[PDB]
Amino acid sequence: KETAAAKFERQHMDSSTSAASSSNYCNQMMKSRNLTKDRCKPVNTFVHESLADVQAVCSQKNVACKNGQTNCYQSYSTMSITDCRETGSSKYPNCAYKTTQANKHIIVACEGNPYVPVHFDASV
Repeated sequence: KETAAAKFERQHMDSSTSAASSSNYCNQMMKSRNLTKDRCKPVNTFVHESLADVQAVCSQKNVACKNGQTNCYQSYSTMSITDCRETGSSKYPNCAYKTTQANKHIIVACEGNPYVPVHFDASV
C-alpha cells in the first residue's frame, strides 16, 4: 500500500507550479490528487517548492506537532503554498474549495530512513 512518504507527496507537493494560477486551482488539484474520491477532504495545503527543499525541512527546526508528537519540524524559510478548504456549497461528489495563495513557513512530521515528510501539520 502507499507509503506515508508517498501519500505526503501526492497530497501536499506541487513542484510543477510556482503558485495557484486561478480560483479553480484547488478544485482541480483536490480532484486530480484523488483527495475527493471517497469524501471531500475538508482542508489541504499544497507546497510549490522542489521536493528536496521540502524533504530538507526534516533537518530544520524541531517543534512538537499539533497532536503533541515530537517528530515535527518547521522550515527555516517561507515557502509558496496554496491553502485549500471547502466552500459552503461543497457537497460530495461535487467537492468545492476556496483557493488561497500564501507565503508561509511549513511544519511537517518526518519518519523513516531516509527521514522524510509523512504529514503536513500546519502553515505558519
